[PDB]
Amino acid sequence: LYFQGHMEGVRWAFSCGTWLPSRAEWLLAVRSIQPEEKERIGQFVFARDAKAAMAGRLMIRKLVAEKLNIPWNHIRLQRTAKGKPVLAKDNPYPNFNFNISHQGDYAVLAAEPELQVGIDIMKTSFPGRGSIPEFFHIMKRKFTNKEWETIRSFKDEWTQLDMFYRNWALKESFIKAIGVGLGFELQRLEFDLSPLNLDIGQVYKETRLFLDGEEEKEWAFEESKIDEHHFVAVALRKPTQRQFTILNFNDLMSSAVPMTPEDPSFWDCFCFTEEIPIRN
Ligand SMILES: CC(C)(COP(=O)(O)OP(=O)(O)OC[C@H]1O[C@@H](n2cnc3c(N)ncnc32)[C@H](O)[C@@H]1OP(=O)(O)O)[C@@H](O)C(=O)NCCC(=O)NCCS
Ligand SMILES: [Cl-]
Ligand SMILES: [Mg+2]
Repeated sequence: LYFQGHMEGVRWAFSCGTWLPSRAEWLLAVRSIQPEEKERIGQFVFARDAKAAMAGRLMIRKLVAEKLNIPWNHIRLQRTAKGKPVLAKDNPYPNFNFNISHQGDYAVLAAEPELQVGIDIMKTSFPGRGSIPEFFHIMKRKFTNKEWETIRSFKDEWTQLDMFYRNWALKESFIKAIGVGLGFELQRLEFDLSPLNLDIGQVYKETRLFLDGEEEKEWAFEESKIDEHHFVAVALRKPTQRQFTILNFNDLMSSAVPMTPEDPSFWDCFCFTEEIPIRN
């Protein structure tokens, strides 16, 4: 009917872990977000967390600005009672919605014009305390009997770890899609992971979810490895390229404009993990 573009699904990542902005670039970014979000970021103790959260905000603003054609300074983002970022009530889309996650060295965003969307990123890391088996026993309540049988079916304990983190990202993607936050009973959610082995450079779409013991055929999941050690899961509730495009700071700043005045307190106020021994 109209001479107009139609939004497709968006899959974007940003390497916040290797982002090293100058001071002017950091402070410009701080100016380009909402005041209450800026306040929230100014209270993180560590730089890597401030950087991750900043990246998430800028990705969400670039999304709305460029896919909904709303001036950056006119984007009004809100949060549900359970913390979930949402776009304030009226674009022309049936169910425009978006979700981010930030873990290890990356921020990731998924968005969709109609499908309800959730995302999680997890990095495989050896346990901070105790053996792998002790970790699995501490974490027992998060996964069902059948999910544990799959996780523990590999001979290699590290492969079991990968599989643990993959199943975690999958469940958290579902939970984030529906916005319930904390307290969802994880025993209710049973994923049947397929295929068993994932390589870099493909999106995989065969995993299925059973909720309260019945297959939820209206939900689909996309799984990929952004690198050898980071797993991403997108959950979607009812010509497609679904690989994540990795953006840089310049791309985050493409439609950005300052919204608050420059704030020098936001420079030189964070700790860095390089200053301490990583333990736990
Ligand atoms: C926020 C939550 C969903 C996950 O926290 P997390 O893993 O530390 O955070 P992630 O980086 O993956 O995602 C955080 C982002 O989600 C968004 N978010 C916040 N609340 C949300 C909610 N209730 N629903 C969906 N997204 C939400 C925010 O944009 C947040 O980024 P920000 O803090 O920079 O604003 C938290 O509610 C939670 O841990 N509950 C689920 C626990 C769970 O069941 N885990 C799976 C175990 S197998
Ligand atoms: Cl913001
Ligand atoms: Mg998470």
